[PDB]
Amino acid sequence: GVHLSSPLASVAVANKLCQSFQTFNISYSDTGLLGAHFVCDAMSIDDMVFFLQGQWMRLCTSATESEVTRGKNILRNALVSHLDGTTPVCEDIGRSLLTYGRRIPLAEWESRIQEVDAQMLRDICSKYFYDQCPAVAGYGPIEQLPDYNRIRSGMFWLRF
Amino acid sequence: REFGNLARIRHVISYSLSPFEQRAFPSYFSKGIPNVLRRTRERILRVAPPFVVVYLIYTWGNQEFEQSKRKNPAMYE
Repeated sequence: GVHLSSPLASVAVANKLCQSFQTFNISYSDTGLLGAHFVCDAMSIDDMVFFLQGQWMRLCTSATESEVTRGKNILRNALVSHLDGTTPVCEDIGRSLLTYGRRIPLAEWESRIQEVDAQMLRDICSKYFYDQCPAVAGYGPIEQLPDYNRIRSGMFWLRF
Repeated sequence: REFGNLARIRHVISYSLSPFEQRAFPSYFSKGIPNVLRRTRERILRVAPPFVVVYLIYTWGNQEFEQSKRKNPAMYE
């Protein structure tokens, strides 16, 4: 409901904007796609783009320690919940040896997570999000989906 | 009225790049000059004959006005 911690989903349930959204971080050998994907009605695409870009730049500029430690706890739970089970453990082992060349233990993952704090989060988010040219893929009734110029103009702020 | 319910478009795919990744003036002269020449050739025969007959009427009117202000040599006496 409206009591969700994440501001984007709270705004979505308050305004009945979207049917769904997700954040993804797909990685390949020294490259990747970091972003979001949402399913929404044709009359709310501009609002979801505006609110998602606002949340991205809020993390870029004024991300706070409370949501940083909330995201840290969510990431710890996500990593352990994924690595619970023989099939995902074997998948992690094979993928880790193919990509990293070694199997990173959960202790090392937790050490990196504890290394992440608010200033580091806003610095890395400003490096990878702020004033960057995005890739947009729209499918369906996407007439209200803004053009690339408006999407990029949302991908910066005039007040930092 | 607004975006979303303007038209009915199906099965149309649009491709665009970043302004920060593509050139602002991609072959500005080597393709701009033939395009301007083609547009001029396409729309030159609809404007130039009226403007030339304006020029002809202007010169004719000025000339015959000067000739009307000229003295007729019939009145020697």
